Amino acid sequence: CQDVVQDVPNVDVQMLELYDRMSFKDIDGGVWKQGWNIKYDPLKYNAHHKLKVFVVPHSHNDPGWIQTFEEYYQHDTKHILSNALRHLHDNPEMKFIWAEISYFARFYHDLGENKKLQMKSIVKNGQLEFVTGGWVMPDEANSHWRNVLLQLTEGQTWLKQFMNVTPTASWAIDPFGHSPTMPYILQKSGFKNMLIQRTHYSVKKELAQQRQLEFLWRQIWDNKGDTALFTHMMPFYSYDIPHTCGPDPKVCCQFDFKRMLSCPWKVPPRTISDQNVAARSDLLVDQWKKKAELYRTNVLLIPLGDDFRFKQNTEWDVQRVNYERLFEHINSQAHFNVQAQFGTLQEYFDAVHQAERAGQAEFPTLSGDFFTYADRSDNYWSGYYTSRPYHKRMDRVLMHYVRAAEMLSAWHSWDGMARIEERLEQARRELSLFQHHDGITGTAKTHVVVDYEQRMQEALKACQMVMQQSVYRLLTKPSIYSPDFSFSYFTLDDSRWPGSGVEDSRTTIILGEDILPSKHVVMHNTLPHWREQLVDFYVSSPFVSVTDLANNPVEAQVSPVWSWHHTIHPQGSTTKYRIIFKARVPPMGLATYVLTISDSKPEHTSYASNLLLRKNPLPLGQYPEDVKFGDPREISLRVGNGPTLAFSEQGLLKSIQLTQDSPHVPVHFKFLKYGVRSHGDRSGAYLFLPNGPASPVELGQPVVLVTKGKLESSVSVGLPSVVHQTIMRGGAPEIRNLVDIGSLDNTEIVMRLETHIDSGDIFYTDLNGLQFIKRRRLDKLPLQANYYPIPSGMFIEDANTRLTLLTGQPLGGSSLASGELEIMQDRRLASDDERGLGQGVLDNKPVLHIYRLVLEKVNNCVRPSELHPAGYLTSAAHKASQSLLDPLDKFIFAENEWIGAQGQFGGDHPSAREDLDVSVMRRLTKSSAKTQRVGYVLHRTNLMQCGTQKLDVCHLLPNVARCERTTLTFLQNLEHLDGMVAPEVCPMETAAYVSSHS
Ligand SMILES: OC[C@@H]1[C@@H](O)[C@H](O)[C@@H](O)c2nc(CCCc3ccccc3)cn21
Ligand SMILES: [Zn+2]
Ligand SMILES: [Zn+2]
Repeated sequence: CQDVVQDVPNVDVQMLELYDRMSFKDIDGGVWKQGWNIKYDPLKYNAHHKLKVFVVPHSHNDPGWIQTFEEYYQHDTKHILSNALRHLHDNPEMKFIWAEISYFARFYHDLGENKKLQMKSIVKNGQLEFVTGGWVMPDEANSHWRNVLLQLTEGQTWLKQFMNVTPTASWAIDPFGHSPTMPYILQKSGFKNMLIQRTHYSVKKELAQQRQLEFLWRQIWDNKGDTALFTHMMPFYSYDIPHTCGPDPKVCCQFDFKRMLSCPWKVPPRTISDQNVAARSDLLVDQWKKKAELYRTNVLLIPLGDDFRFKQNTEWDVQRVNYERLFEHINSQAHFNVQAQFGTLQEYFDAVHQAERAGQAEFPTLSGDFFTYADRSDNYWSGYYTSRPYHKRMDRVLMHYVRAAEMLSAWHSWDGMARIEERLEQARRELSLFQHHDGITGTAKTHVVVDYEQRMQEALKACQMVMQQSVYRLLTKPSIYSPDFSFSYFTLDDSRWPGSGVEDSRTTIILGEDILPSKHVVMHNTLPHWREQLVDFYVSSPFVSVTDLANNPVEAQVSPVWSWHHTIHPQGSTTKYRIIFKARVPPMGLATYVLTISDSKPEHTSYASNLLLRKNPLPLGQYPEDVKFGDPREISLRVGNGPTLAFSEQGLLKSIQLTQDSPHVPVHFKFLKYGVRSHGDRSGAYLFLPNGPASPVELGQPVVLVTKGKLESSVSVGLPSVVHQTIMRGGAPEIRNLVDIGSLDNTEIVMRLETHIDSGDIFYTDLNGLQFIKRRRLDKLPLQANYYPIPSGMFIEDANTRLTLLTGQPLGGSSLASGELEIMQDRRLASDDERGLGQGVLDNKPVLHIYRLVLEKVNNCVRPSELHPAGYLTSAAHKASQSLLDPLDKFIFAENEWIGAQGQFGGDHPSAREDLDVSVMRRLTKSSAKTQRVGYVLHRTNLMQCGTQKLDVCHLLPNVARCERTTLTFLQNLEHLDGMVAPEVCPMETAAYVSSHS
């Protein structure tokens, strides 16, 4: 294993380092507005050194944006694919690339066998080439690496299964900035090459000047370079035809033959004839040779396409016939020294690697990311890190439910009548669809966001049905287990989605001596280690005690059920209560507990006090402790031996103390607002264009609720637009915000932490929940350029102290000053930001955001070199993130009686090292397969050293006949394991295994 802390990689281009050196001057470069007038020596080219030009036809198909997936399919995409099948069949030299497998699968399944075989023939002869082959072309900012892998696996499994092809070249022309998470997954998925487009205009110029637009993209911690993937960055403003032939879009637009739609430079395309072909070819080859000066080989990529292009058969004809006339002329005239032809992406990369093998070029190394993206001036695309934050949170919930459902159902082979495979396939595809760069980003029209939401709701329900069937099977004696595959044996209880304040939907367990004295509940732990977590349930009485199925008492706490109403005041339930207790659940396992009613106060159940700080002072039915009242004031709570927390008069954190003999370190939560410019460019779904720094929110004298208990305590307050809550369970606290931005038009609400940590200009954000990247705040860039994706975490630190904020949802954030962290909560925007959506963001809905807040001492931790581009979490911050993203699942038994009930599953499962995760467990075979196969993805993170059994997934199921190390998609074997034992994986490595069983 490489060390990833002490060694700093030696790369030609390190993007944080380059960012420090770059001026970011926004100079008019001429016809290439954001570059310079390209010059080439024409005697560069001769019969022995010709330019080789691949013209690569394509059609950018958004799986939802202005229209829904199905709308686009019926209106556009089905015609594009019908015409591709017809035109490529009929024209053997014509080529086409396709990226979105969601659309291709939707099309292919609707064809007759003859059309299906026609399609196979134009894929096998290489006319139609799949690029990437994901379900979508995913967002790279907000997306979790697990969901990027899921949608890649879903697309590539479809291609392998139905087309017998696995792409090794990736095409990502539209995501709004690019993440090194992509090459990481792609290079561990058998890829050899990738292509990106949307990078800062200043970055394109800088790399172009050094011919560093092709580079070996390695991870920021990779010393050796084994993660390196060859990457082609396109040089110009767009993927459209005016911005892909060469530097002058007025010229390139004349070779978009569909525009004879028109050219905004006001020179239309001309039909190619014997009369003008010499002149037209001279214009075009001049553009090609200028573009070729920016790259190191004599092999040139010329994409030919745009949004939903190649829809009409007359577009196919007008593009094909005019380019054939150009190629015929150019190829036959020696003076050009060009060979031009329709090609695919793989053909381009194959030719580039031939030129490299033959010493014609060596490529530079690069580490870093391409956030935050700007397409022009100060138009930074940090808005979509936050846009439609309800659906951004829903992504993380469904992420976990798909993992839980695949893992719980993987333990057994299921009869086809259970429809397990059908529900999981639906769940994977709706979650995969939402990874789209107009899904999770929140950049689609109102009705399309509604479609994504309804699809993810159906996916959640499918997961619940699979999970409850699986739990019933795993915990019922096989001698009794006699399933009805349509029955609800359990209902799921989730206290964090949607959240009781968003939707009052949690079921109450109704107990009573006559009606039903006791209720079985079951916790699932998807993580491969022993876990204790407080869990809660709604119960109809406060007189409830908890036992395991062995009748061992379990210490519990009962709290009232509070909700908040309209200024903003709490109300207690007189009819339902929260029972809280510590579930202990095996690795990848289940634990059964029992809730029982009694006459009076149980022996092992404590009751919380309830202080309502307010100026002019509530029943709680049977709740044994009366609500106490007071005037606003400073309060201080400790739970267990964990941190002591001081809160302001207004119910917001002001200080944390770690241990009894620790200093009270200050940490001030504060809600500010950003506004929208009245003059010049407007913030919208994409762009963050603040009219200056944020100004404090008008807090007033808000009602403050303090709940104090042995196991769990809480401070809630009803601030305008936010119900803010700090929850203490005896480690790092949990923050919940119920955010209702209401009708505050042209507002972005931000949550800031003000510390005295001596961070300076340094801060750390994660990429795709996989790695933490060093950020430097740059005063030479505007505020919106210092905003980065916060997909799972952010942190600041000096020599002694670190504060880490973990998120249950991707949001935008920064450290705009020494010892600050800030993260945006919601944004309501009356204006369009001129990126084609043609609406503002006025469809806000109440969302419950969740966080863990981890103040630590790091002076005794091995931190990486001051030069290292990476950061690493501590064990505590990492476990806190795991608590947010993969909590214990809760199941309530539906019926009165459970004959066969067992207490535990997975008691014998290995409790793997804290830094290892079974990211994926998925059974790969149906019941009708002679040999059962199960795929595992294992991820080992890297935790900071500050001062467990071996997990072999090959042997997790019995009767292992074979084990393979595979690509992350499970689609190819990389290493036969003779000992059928999985070698363990290095820090910051992700590996996949497929185990066979006889
Ligand atoms: O800008 C980003 C979005 C992105 O969200 C989509 O996923 C991507 O496919 C896309 N295509 C366009 C075309 C430009 C709009 C237009 C077209 C003619 C006239 C006026 C405006 C915009 N976008
Ligand atoms: Zn797009
Ligand atoms: Zn083998």
